[PDB]
Amino acid sequence: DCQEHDIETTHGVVHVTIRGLPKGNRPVILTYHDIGLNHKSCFNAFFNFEDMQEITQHFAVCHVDAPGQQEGAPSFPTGYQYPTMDELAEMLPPVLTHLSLKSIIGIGVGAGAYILSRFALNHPELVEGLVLINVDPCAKTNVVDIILAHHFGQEELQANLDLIQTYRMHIAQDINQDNLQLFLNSYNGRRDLEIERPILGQNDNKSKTLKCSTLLVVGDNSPAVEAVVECNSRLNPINTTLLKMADCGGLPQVVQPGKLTEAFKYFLQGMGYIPSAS
Amino acid sequence: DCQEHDIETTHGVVHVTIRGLPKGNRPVILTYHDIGLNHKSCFNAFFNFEDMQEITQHFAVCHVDAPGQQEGAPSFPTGYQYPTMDELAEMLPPVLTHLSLKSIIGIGVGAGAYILSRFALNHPELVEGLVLINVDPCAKGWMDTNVVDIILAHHFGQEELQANLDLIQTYRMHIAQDINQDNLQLFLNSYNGRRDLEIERPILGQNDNKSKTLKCSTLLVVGDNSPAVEAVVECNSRLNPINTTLLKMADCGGLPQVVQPGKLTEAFKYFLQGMGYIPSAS
Repeated sequence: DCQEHDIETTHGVVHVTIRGLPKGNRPVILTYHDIGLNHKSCFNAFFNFEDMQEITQHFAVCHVDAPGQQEGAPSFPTGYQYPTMDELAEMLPPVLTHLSLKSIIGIGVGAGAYILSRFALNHPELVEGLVLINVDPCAKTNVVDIILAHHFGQEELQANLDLIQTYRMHIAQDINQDNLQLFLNSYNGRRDLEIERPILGQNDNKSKTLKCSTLLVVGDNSPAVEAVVECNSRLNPINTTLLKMADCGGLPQVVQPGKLTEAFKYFLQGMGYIPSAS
Repeated sequence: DCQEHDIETTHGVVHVTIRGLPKGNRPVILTYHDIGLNHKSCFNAFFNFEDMQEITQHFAVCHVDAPGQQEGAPSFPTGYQYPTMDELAEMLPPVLTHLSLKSIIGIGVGAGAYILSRFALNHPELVEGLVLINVDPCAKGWMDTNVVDIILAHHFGQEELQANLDLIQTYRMHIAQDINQDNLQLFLNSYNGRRDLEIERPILGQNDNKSKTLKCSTLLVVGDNSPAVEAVVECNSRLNPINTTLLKMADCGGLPQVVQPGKLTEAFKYFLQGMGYIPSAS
């Protein structure tokens, strides 16, 4: 059923986790986490949710842990040349090639969102759709207090509820505090996606945009509300949908997995997959 | 769902592969494999069987890979002190500890079987039951070309082996390619040098000079055409018939988990049923 691979790229190694088994005329669900998380902390709560298993049975689910961000990853040396956000997306075709994966339905959060997008623009042939959670297509004391600051809204983060401290502990303990610095640094070094909404008559600016179907997701109480909204205005509305989730801030995948599973289903039905929908 | 771990022991690292998540009370099914195999080669065919998924979903399955037997394991150095079978069995307690596992239900093949049994004698509090496939409790007595040819003989009966069926060739290629040929020899060496299990059937009249025997429920499994049959039968004779059962699988030889898995799943169900697990049959 499952298998974990350590795949050799030209930008070093990337640790993946295949769950389920795919068919040759059916795609794979590739996942990519945000800064401070891994495939387990980021997605597994959402992915092991009851409503998802009905979906996931039909499509094999592959979870990509970023370089040094996989659990039990050794510390990267001090002067290691950590792959840049753009380079990370350069490492994604090999992952598909290694596992003879013809195409994916991407699911990414924040940095994972950006990296899946870059990849989708670089290789739109290999990407069929994108769920882009809390995506920011523009550029930007304690590293842990910085990532929780990116993840959750001040009210929510200040309130330090069970979620806040739970994931505060994950970041702290689960993820390499050396490799996490280099992955944060990388994300922080990200350039503008430089995607503009197309015009039917004629384009005022010759800017490429996502050809594949896109579901943008952001909590009302998310700090990424403006950034996901910018992105939407810069994306082809014929292929894009914007979901603003109520009573939700950081990690809407875990905060509201019920609401998000329903949308992913509606989204997937739209492409032609899970037509029966139980 | 699944997770791999490279677990530090005092006898070095041991590779393991956890699928599902277990609670405190219910025990986590533990596998240990034979020489020239790994958890993948040995168990995943059997474990991924239809009828098993019904049982295995309900229990967690920690697949242990032997030192330097896990896929993509680097060659050990020339003079590397490779853990003895007893030392291999001492690596198990730290694994339960590392994964906050309370107890296990062991499944072992060949070396796998012996290692779990040494563990079960060391720590009866940790084992609730054992299924032992093609186990040999007695010392080899063959101290001395190609480990692969050696290993094939070990796993498959001469009559079976003479035919050269798809399984003999399939597993002949697996032993060659799957395993680092440096580390295999050492694991083969380590298994061959094994000592007598020192089990003796008790007598009900009076204590049999404080005889030492397994205290957990046991199911010994062997194919009719297996070369291990009289070793397993000896083992059985040396064990408590009250807490033991011997399963002779008809029209079957080496690797019964791979061959006739439906039958073994059914047997393995009844085994689990005896413990008080799986109240209703699937």
